[PDB]
Amino acid sequence: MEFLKRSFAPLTEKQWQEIDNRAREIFKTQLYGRKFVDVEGPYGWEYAAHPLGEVEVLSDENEVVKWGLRKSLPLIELRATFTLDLWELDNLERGKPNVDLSSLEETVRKVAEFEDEVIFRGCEKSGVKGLLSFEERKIECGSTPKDLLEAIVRALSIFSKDGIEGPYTLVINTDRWINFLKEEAEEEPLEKRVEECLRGGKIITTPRIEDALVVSERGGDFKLILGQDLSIGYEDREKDAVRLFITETFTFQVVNPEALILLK
Amino acid sequence: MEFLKRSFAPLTEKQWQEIDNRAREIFKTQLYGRKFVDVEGPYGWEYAAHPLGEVEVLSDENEVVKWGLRKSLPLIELRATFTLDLWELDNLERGKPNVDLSSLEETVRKVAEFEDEVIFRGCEKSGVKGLLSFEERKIECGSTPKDLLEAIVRALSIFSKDGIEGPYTLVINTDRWINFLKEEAEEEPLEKRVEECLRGGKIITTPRIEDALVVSERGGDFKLILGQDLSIGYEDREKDAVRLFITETFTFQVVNPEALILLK
Amino acid sequence: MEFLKRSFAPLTEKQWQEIDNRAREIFKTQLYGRKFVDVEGPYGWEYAAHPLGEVEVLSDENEVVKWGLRKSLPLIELRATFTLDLWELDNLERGKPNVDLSSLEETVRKVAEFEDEVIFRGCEKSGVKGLLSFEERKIECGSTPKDLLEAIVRALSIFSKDGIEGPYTLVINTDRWINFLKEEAEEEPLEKRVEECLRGGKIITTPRIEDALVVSERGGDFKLILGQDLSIGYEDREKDAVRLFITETFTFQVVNPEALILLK
Ligand SMILES: Cc1cc2nc3c(=O)[nH]c(=O)nc-3n(C[C@H](O)[C@H](O)[C@H](O)CO)c2cc1C
Ligand SMILES: Cc1cc2nc3c(=O)[nH]c(=O)nc-3n(C[C@H](O)[C@H](O)[C@H](O)CO)c2cc1C
Ligand SMILES: Cc1cc2nc3c(=O)[nH]c(=O)nc-3n(C[C@H](O)[C@H](O)[C@H](O)CO)c2cc1C
Repeated sequence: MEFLKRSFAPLTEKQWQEIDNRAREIFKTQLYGRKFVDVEGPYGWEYAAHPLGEVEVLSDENEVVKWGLRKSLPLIELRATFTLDLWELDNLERGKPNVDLSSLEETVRKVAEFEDEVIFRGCEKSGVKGLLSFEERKIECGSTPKDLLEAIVRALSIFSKDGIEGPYTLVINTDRWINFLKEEAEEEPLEKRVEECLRGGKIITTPRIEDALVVSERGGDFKLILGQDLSIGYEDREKDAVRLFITETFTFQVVNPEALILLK
Repeated sequence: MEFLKRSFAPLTEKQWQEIDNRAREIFKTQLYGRKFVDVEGPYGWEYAAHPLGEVEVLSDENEVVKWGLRKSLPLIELRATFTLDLWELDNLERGKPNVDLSSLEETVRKVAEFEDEVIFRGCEKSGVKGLLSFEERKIECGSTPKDLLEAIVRALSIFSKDGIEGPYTLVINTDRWINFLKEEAEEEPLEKRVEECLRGGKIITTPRIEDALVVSERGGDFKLILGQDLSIGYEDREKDAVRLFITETFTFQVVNPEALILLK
Repeated sequence: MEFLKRSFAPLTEKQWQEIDNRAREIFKTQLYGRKFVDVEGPYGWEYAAHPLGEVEVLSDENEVVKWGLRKSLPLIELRATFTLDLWELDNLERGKPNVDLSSLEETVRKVAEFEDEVIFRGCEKSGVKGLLSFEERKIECGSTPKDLLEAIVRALSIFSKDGIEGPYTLVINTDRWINFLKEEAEEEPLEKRVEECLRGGKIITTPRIEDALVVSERGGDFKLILGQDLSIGYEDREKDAVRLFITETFTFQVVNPEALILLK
């Protein structure tokens, strides 16, 4: 990846390695949608559009020759910059085991939020439709713990009326999960009963949404298309510090809307 | 270890062996912090200081040549003495299976308390900071059994917002644990639910502290540095008895303060 | 030595080589104490302290457990900077045999003076004691040439009363040596008689001190401890020039005060 001008910065190999590790650790836990969507492999730094498979007609009816144009989806590219101090970084050679890296962490969290927003709610300038837009698959629920089990039992019938099958997963909000744990008039652990009502599924808690949803996980319904993964490069020097950046290129699509149900 | 003048005392091999075994047994159960800290290997009887990796400037701004001094941590050495009676020790050769060794046991307990005090609360003359000093990672709790589960669930989110992961452990006071067992309005064993709320963690009870704390156990955050381990040597003879001693050399350090949380 | 960022400066190999040679030449003649002290080998860029071998007690007398701290000496680190012009340096490629390098020479002389000052007179903030501090080994002398021979003959007896032996060396001030040469009422070369009064010793003249001293040279009494030797590195660029620096890390110690005598 020579377009990242890494050999022109005044650092050493050990000073690059720790910067890589610290960012990898946080990304792994803070990316949420990659826990249950599919990923299509990288194409390269030159890929530009993804085809849809249709034609739009632009001529009259009395013509002898008729014509139209093909359709596609364009990709999104992003960039974000930060700065670091040099004397502090140079204590690693004298033997300090812990150095200060707060700006990197704040920038990483901002990028993760931006990425999750598009998957959950979509983008209008690009023509992307998000998971919460499909408003004809919503069913009601209740407050007491048994209403959750009743709702799950009712949802599996709607799943089975079509041909949909496979492992099932629940995605829920953390405050509501805490309230469900707090309010237990019946004496039985909630997690065991919930995991048994699904045929051995699993539960994911997150602060991104407000209510709950249920999805199927056989494979092939939600896809994320990548051109280049997340990377770090070099920009310039500011007489006491250095300036660096983060970048990426992607798009998203939903194929079969039959594998998703919304609660409340 | 020739600096321990063991060959000049009037004893036999069997009389040395039982003295070693009795002390090993008690140390194993009474040292508490070694259950969850890391240990860096021995360096020797001549090691004196551990480096930190910084410079302190001591000159003016208009100088042509500028200079400073490096920084480090000094080690601690201790010694404690006791006495034993000779006719009583000589019945082992006639065939007695149980002899009287109470002074050794009392001294061992005193040494163990001194060692744990520095880890939990620090030393000021040497420049050591202890686990209870970090006062910006404390959260509130309650009296009823369900408040404990709520607090644990809230703590794991703070852990996951950073990159911290791994097995988790709870350290609690024994009287409070007994009260929690006694007050069970809900009908379910507390230990199973507590061990399941953590993803398969464990619980440690101790009389050293007053409240509870939660720690991560991936490895590399709390370290104890040793020069020489615990040993026994010979001093002199007092016309009816013998005099012996115990000694050691050590220091302690905390690297990443992100893996620790304090309750109440 | 990657902590010296030499690969990021805009120079060539020939332009580095001559800069190295010119500094080596001057250091060799201008470092004076290395002519008669001992040198302990390099340890590295991370070494921080040198042990002394003692304990200081900090507890009371009625305690059951007693403790103290170990002792050591900290190292000294220095840094000094200068600047050079680029068009002038570029004539070496066209074929000029002599280029202008005056700033480097002035800086080198300043560093040499700073180094010799600590050996001859010590430093108070660090706890170093210098050769002229030991004030109980001083004997009187005279002005005429024969008084020097009388003083040397008297000094060798004090040396032999202890067990000290080996080659002997004289260190003297240059103006006083010139006056001794000028005032020769007796007709015999002074150097031959002086070198014969010692059992084949040698003479060193220097502008650092005021009076003379006599030392033994069997080996093992005065030691200089080094972490990193003298080196050159790169800092930045100033739109017409480049900026560079010099650095080092050391300490000094006197072991046996019986091998030294002071005159007048
Ligand atoms: C003893 C000393 C050591 C220094 N070490 C470094 C260093 O490792 N990295 C750095 O960027 N600046 C360092 N500086 C600051 C840098 O040299 C400063 O900008 C001027 O060059 C000091 O004259 C150091 C300054 C001093 C006095
Ligand atoms: C029968 C007898 C056996 C003894 N055995 C021992 C012994 O094994 N070890 C010991 O320290 N003293 C022993 N003593 C005490 C010791 O001998 C005492 O100080 C005097 O030497 C007794 O005259 C013994 C005394 C007696 C009378
Ligand atoms: C004929 C000529 C040769 C030059 N050669 C050099 C050179 O070798 N190194 C340098 O630093 N500047 C050199 N300069 C100066 C440098 O080019 C100047 O800053 C401007 O670029 C001149 O337009 C040269 C200028 C001239 C006119």
